[PDB]
Amino acid sequence: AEVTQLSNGIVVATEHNPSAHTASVGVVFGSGAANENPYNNGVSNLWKNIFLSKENSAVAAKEGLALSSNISRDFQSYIVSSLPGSTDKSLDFLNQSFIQQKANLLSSSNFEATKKSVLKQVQDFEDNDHPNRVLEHLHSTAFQNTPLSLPTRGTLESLENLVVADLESFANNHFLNSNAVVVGTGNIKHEDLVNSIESKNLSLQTGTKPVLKKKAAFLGSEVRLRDDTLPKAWISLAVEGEPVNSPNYFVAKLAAQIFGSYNAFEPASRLQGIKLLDNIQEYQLCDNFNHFSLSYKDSGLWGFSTATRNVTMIDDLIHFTLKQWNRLTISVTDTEVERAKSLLKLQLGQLYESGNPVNDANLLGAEVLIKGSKLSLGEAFKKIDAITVKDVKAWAGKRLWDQDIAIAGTGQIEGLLDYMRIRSDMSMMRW
Amino acid sequence: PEHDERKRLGLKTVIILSSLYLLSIWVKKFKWAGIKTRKFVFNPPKPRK
Ligand SMILES: CCCCCCCCCCCO[C@@H]1O[C@H](CO)[C@@H](O[C@H]2O[C@H](CO)[C@@H](O)[C@H](O)[C@H]2O)[C@H](O)[C@H]1O
Repeated sequence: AEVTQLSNGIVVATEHNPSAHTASVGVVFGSGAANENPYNNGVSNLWKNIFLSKENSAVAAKEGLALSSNISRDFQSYIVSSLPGSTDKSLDFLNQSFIQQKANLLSSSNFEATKKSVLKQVQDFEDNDHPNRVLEHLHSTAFQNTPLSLPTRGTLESLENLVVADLESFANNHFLNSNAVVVGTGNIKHEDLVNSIESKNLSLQTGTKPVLKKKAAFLGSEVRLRDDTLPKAWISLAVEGEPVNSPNYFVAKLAAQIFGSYNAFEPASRLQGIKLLDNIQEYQLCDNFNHFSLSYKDSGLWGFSTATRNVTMIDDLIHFTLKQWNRLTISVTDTEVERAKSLLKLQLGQLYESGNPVNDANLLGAEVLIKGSKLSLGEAFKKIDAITVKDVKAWAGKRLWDQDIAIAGTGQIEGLLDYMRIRSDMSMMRW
Repeated sequence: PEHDERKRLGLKTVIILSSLYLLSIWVKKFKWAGIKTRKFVFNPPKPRK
């Protein structure tokens, strides 16, 4: 009823949900793509896929279990889902995969087949997923030569050069008890899980701490992947944002909610209380846009992504959007701040109070790894309601006004002006 | 008869203009720094279109 957190060597964290009809048990490691290098980039993604390999999944399915794995920038997860009663069967599989097995999943035929699978996977993403590919390039240029610049799926070049040894090296260096948290969500009790874990013994690399490196840094820059054969222009643009556990974490998320998301083809989306919408609908400057406040351990990105077929008016799209951002520093109104509060609460509620145990597992593990605990919506909502117009203006004057930007784009971006023209729009002339 | 005053104004004028000229060069270089150090890479597209 408040999320329990116990440690006996292995940190166990659970979140009991009485309305849930299933249960998820897994392990979340405090290491992701941000802990790789340009040459082993994609190793985590390769691990995810061998864990989700047919051999491993068939074994789990026979037991009535479903496997899930997510590779993020700061973390990595491996979850098993089952009925509330088969919760102990999940632990056995989990125990087996990360303690008993090794040479079973890393066999020549399984590794090569899995490698070939992720290779075609990544190739398709880079070849067809334009909005996400652009967002990945935003991170790449914004944090270039820094941990946060590496794509989570890895790069084709490094992927084709990866061997079983690379996987093992990463596992020995990151899949450690000191860098992990065993999570339990859905319909399960803490005692049931802690005792079932405390039932077994061993340690498997005890006291071993993960590798350390240099911190993430934001660099005003841009990467342009022009492709005149594509039907649209896809653009992502952002300034240095807030890291997780930043004092302005919510103020930044609220600022992003002010401008929000938009889908020109959805009737209700066109009626939102967003001033930018009055400027962009007259000549239909875009098909959609979405503002974000991405937060990581060392840094973050605040900005937006947009897609448009109006290739001759991209300059107006960017101009109007950045002119609106200017407003956060000098003229954002009370009702805009109040509307943002309500919608932010709804966003967080939908994110944290989702009816999915695997989602809760990922969120719970990631947070307890970073701050040792998980913040409740009750506390989050209180912080949000305390945000004032002066807080937004103070934050904007620091993060937005006359600040460097990172830009990424693909498709028909001839109309996207030079860096300086876009950068100049981060402020307004004053007397 | 304007000789003395003309030369005096000339000193003021050349000093201000020389400074403006040097200042403008520096300002120009800054505004162009992004374009000047710009880098391009070519990866021949896959034959399909
Ligand atoms: C015809 C001969 C007449 C020549 C007269 C010379 C004109 C001089 C104009 C000087 C300054 O005009 C001034 O310019 C600076 C930018 O340099 C503007 O600054 C604006 O952009 C800068 C740079 O992104 C921001 O830091 C600043 O917060 C913002 O207000 C300022 O608001 C404006 O008031």
